[PDB]
Amino acid sequence: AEIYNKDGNKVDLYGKAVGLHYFSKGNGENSYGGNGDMTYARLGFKGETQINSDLTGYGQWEYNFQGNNSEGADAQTGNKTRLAFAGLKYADVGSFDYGRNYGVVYDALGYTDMLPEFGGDTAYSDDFFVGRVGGVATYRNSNFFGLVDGLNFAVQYLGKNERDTARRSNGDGVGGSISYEYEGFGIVGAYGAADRTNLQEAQPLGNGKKAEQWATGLKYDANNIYLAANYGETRNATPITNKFTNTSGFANKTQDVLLVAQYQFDFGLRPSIAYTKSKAKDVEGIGDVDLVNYFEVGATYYFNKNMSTYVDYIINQIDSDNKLGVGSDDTVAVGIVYQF
Amino acid sequence: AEIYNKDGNKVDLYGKAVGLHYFSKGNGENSYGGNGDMTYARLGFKGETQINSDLTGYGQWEYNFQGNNSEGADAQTGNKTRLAFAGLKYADVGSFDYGRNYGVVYDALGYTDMLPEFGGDTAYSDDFFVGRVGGVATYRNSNFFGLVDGLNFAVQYLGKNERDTARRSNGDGVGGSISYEYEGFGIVGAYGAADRTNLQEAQPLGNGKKAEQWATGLKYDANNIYLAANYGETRNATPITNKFTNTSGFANKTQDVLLVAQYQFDFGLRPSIAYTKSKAKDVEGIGDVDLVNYFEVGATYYFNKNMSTYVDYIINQIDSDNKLGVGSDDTVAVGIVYQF
Amino acid sequence: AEIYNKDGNKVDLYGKAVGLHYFSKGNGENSYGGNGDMTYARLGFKGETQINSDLTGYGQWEYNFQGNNSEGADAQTGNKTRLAFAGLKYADVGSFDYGRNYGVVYDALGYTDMLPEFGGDTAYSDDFFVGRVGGVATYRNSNFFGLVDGLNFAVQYLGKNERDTARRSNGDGVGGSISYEYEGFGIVGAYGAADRTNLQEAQPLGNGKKAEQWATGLKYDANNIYLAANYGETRNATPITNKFTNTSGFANKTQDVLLVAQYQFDFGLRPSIAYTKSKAKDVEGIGDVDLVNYFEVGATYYFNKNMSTYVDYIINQIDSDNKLGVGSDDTVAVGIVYQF
Amino acid sequence: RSDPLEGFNRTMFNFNFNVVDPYVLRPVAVAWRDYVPQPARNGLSNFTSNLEEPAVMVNYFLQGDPYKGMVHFTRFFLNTILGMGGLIDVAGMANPQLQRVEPHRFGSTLGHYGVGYGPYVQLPFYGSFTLRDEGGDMADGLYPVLSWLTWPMSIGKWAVEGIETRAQLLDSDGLLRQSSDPYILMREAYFQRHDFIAN
Amino acid sequence: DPLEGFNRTMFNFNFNVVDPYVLRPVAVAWRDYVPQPARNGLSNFTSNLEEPAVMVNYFLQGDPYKGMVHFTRFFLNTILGMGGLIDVAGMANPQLQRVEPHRFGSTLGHYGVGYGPYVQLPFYGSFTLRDEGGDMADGLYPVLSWLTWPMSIGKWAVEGIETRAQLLDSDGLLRQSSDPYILMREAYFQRHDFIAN
Amino acid sequence: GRSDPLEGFNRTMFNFNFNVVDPYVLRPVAVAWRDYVPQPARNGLSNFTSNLEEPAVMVNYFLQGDPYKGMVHFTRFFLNTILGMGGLIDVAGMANPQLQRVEPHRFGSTLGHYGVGYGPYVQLPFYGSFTLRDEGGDMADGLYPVLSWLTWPMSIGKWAVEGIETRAQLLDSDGLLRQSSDPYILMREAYFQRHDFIAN
Ligand SMILES: CCCCCCCCOCCOCCOCCOCCO
Ligand SMILES: CCCCCCCCOCCOCCOCCOCCO
Repeated sequence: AEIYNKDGNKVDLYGKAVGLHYFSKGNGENSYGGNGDMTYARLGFKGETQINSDLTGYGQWEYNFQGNNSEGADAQTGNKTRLAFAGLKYADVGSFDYGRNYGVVYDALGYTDMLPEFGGDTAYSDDFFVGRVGGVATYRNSNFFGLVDGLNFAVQYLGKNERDTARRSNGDGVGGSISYEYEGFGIVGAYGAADRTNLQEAQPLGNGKKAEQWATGLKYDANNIYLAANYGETRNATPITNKFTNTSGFANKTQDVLLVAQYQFDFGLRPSIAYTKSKAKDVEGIGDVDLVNYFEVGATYYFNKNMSTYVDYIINQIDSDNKLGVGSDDTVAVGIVYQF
Repeated sequence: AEIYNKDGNKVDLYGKAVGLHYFSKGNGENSYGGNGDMTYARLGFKGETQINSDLTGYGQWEYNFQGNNSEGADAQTGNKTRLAFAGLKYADVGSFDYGRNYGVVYDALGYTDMLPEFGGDTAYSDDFFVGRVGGVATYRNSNFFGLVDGLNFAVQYLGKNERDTARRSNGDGVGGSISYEYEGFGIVGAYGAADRTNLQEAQPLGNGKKAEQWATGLKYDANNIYLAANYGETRNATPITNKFTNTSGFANKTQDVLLVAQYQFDFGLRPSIAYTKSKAKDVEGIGDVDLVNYFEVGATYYFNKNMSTYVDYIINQIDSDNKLGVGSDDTVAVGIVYQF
Repeated sequence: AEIYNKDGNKVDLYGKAVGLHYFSKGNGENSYGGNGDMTYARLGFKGETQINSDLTGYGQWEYNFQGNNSEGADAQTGNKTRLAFAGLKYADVGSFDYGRNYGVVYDALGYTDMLPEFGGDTAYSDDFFVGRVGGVATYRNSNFFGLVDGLNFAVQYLGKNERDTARRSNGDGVGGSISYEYEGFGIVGAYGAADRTNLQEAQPLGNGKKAEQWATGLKYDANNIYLAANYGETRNATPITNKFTNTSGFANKTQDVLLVAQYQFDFGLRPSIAYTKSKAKDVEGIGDVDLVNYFEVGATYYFNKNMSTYVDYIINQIDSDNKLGVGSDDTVAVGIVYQF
Repeated sequence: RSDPLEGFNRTMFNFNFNVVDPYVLRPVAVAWRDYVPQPARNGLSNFTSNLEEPAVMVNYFLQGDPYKGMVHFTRFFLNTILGMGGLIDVAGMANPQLQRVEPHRFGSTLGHYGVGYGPYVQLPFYGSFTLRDEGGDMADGLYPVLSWLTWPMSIGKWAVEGIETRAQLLDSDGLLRQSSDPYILMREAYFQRHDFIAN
Repeated sequence: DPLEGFNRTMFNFNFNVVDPYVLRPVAVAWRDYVPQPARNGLSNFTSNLEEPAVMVNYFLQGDPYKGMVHFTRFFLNTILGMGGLIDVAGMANPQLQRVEPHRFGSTLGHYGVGYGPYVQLPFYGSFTLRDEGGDMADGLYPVLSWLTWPMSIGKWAVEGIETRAQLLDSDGLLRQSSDPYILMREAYFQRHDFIAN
Repeated sequence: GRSDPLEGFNRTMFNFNFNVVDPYVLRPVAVAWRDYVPQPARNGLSNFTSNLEEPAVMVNYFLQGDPYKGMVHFTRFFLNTILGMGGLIDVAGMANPQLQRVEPHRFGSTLGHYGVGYGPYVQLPFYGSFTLRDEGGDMADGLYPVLSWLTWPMSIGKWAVEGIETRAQLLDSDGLLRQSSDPYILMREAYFQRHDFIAN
């Protein structure tokens, strides 16, 4: 991964090749995750230059190449650049980077996004502050200006991206986060709010001139044990799509709960269990409706730091007659992963 | 090029930049290969980690960036991932890798796929086991578990790809190959069979619930000399497209023959002559029709292992009145290649 | 960065991550540069193999990944390969490379293409010889075969590219350039001409069987000072677009002027002032009309060779009633750049 | 040691020792050692020993050893997907804490929580047999992997594993013929081995 | 020193009542409860509004170098450094190290202009016509032009409380001189002349 | 003593060439060449014309049963034509030394490879030496490509430019022939020594 390091500039070229397969009943239309080949590759660079004793400049870019497309018309399906940003870091004074980067509410949702293939269902991409989104400026500071140890905060700005689809668009916004970490334990909360595009407002599902997202998290991460839990709520932010009426939009509200427990055996296997529920509320023509509801059992075997393999079984507890159309069948994944 | 090798994992980031031009009559519409600018580049990585004395993990990704598009609307035309897989190699026990990778009947068709630009006409992409395909798990073992020397085999599972076009789709299938090589000589055979999707069945050309491909090869490879030959047959597998009626589908039967002879002069040139014919049979509304038919004279000059240039002339023996519309003009390609 | 250099072949894997934002009044549709997030990344390789004392083989490929798209349907908008070519450099006799590479009139237009973000308005991509173009063969020679020092020339052949849009198409053509460089001063001129596609001729705006582009430049590049000026004229080549009537095509003639002044302070700042005006002539139903017209004040801060930041203000001096529709509002861009 | 039906067992043991072995099993094992090649042999005994790996995991949990229990999950997982359905011991080649070990099925769970053998019995054609362990291990046949074996496959798995065992013993196959009472050895060996597993 | 009589009066009001009863208590509170990252984070921010004025003023003094130095300060600190809260330009170069500003007051004094009477105002402290009151010219053009009159009195006060704390040690060094009015007026002319020349 | 039937006619045509058409016509033109034409241009053109013969030299080496050399001269043509700007740059030869430009072996030598003989040695005015087997027998290569594509202007142009270069290079060795007893007998023995080497 680190393939260049000279004159204070060092460059990490990293990637992985993941052979993935999904097993679900029938064609997989009614699945948690779908069915068939899911193989993909990943490439990126993390660069970092030591300008002087205080200044470290950095930049990073990361792409997703799908292995499950044909070489014909569909070749580009699912291909996307994931991250692309540059920034500056000041000697225990903080850091600042602009570009396409993780939204701030992920600073809390990351606590539970530890599953072998799935989980982290609320960290939608291109969805205000819960996932990777374009055009964010981020101030972060670790150990509170050198004073308070283990106390991080971060504040972020969201520039409007008026795109072609309501789903991926967003208006101006701002958000922030604070965490404390002390001896294996961690607590974090984060909140963001932003204006909605006229496109998003003219949607059948969802109403409000402002979208809002918050989440809070606890973790214990020590002695081969990992336990984490997340609660958060959204108003006008989780993108939902009603399969019956073929409409898109957003949930006016959701309450979101996620939990994760994992052990790391010294012989290489890391089993994992998790529960995830996303309840939507005040939905146009439906009311209260579940979006995510499953238990998960999974494991990963680590051959070494570069080669691994995993299985991830989602016991989908969504109802069979879900008023929004969420798939109610289970999905189980098998993956083999070489990374560098 | 190997650009990383540290702590028991090594990474080869490799590529090429190929300047290509094709010359053929007029607009090139009736040519074997077309007409005009054909320049492309390639990038990929081969990674390989030494887990311990028995286990080697490996992964590989490879993309085709077309150099012949404008920076505008057509930029992505022809761009595609070629390979994306990971796997494990066991002592004498073999290897098993899953992902997007070469289909097993290429274990035989590669014998004749040795031309500077063209050739290998039967190793179609996204066509069951004869070219690269998505969702294959491949067991391979060389030297029969350490017993028989020079005896390799491989057995492959094909996960169905229900795509949007019949051309690129396939059903569940399985195949295999055995090769023996002893003192420059090599012999190989391979066979695979798989189901056709409903979409492939609802195509005008081609009928059958099951598609099948097999091929055989001889090769002599020693003392700067290379002679190789392939015979194979397909049922319901070769993609054909009737230019007159604007229909696609598959040829119900084809016989395929390929021959190649090349010498490697010490002053650098590797001339090559070759003959290729692929006759289809039982074609809806046509009957028997040729798909590939040419001789080739070509040559490659190697400056070193990094820089080369080639000319590849196809003496197209296809008729003026081919009932499917296959082009009847020659094509000659000229290339200069930087690779690493 | 040079990430491989062994056994007479060296490979430079280079890239950058550019956090970019453009500020323009309102939506930015009537702006010089638009409005919103402009972040992009770049990746490429530059490779070079030492065949022997006389022969150097080389290749190069460079891609533009947009950071300002979503991970959804628009993921590839603006993604493009910029360069992909290979060639040989001979002893004193010169060099020859074929592929997708810069057109020869850029041998002159680069003089003024020095702004932090904008400028270089006449070096259109996919536009005969003024920018990056596909299918060019280019002989270049430095110091006139070792005889006249600082005297370079280059001759280039443009193979027809009959693409789908008139904007990106072109016919067969040829061009050349001469530079003299002597102690901080440089003089350069270059000219090319090519046939226009039948599609290009069948455009409302622009007429002539032949497209033509020339440019001349003087530069002083010494003592932390950079001053350069460019004059050129095109016949039937500059792509123009009438926003009112929604037709495109070409300007039958344009006269083009660019000026650039920059100083490099030792503490890192490179202020920049520049003037650019490109006036079109004989435009169908309009007559004489401005295409580009601005002064620019901008600056770049160089932290080190790897990290920089810039602001680039275009004082857009173009009219409210431009008969072609060119936006008249200013644009100011802010960038942070990590490159390697 | 207690041995109630010792009278019956010895006659039924002699049937096994003096007729059903040298006339039937030992020639078959010679043929096996002579004709089946080694990659083929290790592929099957890994493959049959895989069908017990999920059961050996289940039974280790019931004893309160989630560690050992989670090892055998790893065996099954790695060897089934990567090891070509259990033919290749990818798990054994992987870690040493994952090396193939003797199965711990329901018999060991019973004896772990205090159960006895009652009487040692020896069956013709079958060999040594207890109620707790043999036949008590049949419980694992009622649930996944082993519930998927038809009684042809079940008697096939038993048979193939047995012929392999007999082939490995063809060298000691004779040091037992040189001992005063070979019933008491291949009765104490049964309890020596079955106690070690149960503890 | 014409108004030496009046000035000594307002200096007493300032030295002996408004400072030890008001300004100096308010400054003590500042020193104890405002955390350091906040304190220099705030004076980084207020002093950023003066950088475009200092750039304009060094141009008017014929020093394009220093003028573009202070441009760089503003540019680097506003854009990368969180709107002036973080001093990247200084972490960047030692030649970008913050120095005390040179505003229109200095441009007058560089081009030869004098002050007038040194006057001493209640609650303000020291005041001259050329420097104070001449620095108001920088109020007529951007960044400092965009400050509402509430924002100016806040910037005055925040800066005031900060400087007033950064003297709490040499507090007595003025209280321990025979004529502390004349030390305070000679320290003013030391600092204000040094800048213009 | 060699056998020279047309010795009388040839000796006359040689004096025309030595003593009148050269000092009055060719030799001034050659001085012009070296005085004004730059070297990159000069050896750039001898590379260019010697390329048009490379495919013919290839065919003729096959007809003489030396496919190795025959594939050398292919490589010369191929490399120098595509990469070397249509034959202007000797990229083959800069690449490998077995690819160095050598004297052509065309149909004349292929006839003589199979032992044909020259017939009477003639000298022609303005032409110089001519035999039936080699000069003019080399014309057979005009029947097949590259040389088949040359217009009769280009043919006489290639002839002339090659000739002016040869004559310019000889401008120093000039006096060594002006100081020899019987220069017709040297300049024809210099022909057969050269033409035998290629043919054998
Ligand atoms: C080192 C010098 C570079 C060589 C440049 C060659 C440029 C080619 O010029 C071709 C000119 O043709 C343009 C046509 O202009 C109009 C004349 O013909 C009109 C119709 O008859
Ligand atoms: C649009 C910006 C216009 C302002 C730039 C004008 C050019 C300024 O040139 C000044 C050059 O002076 C450089 C000489 O250095 C003297 C000071 O450096 C000494 C180091 O302490």
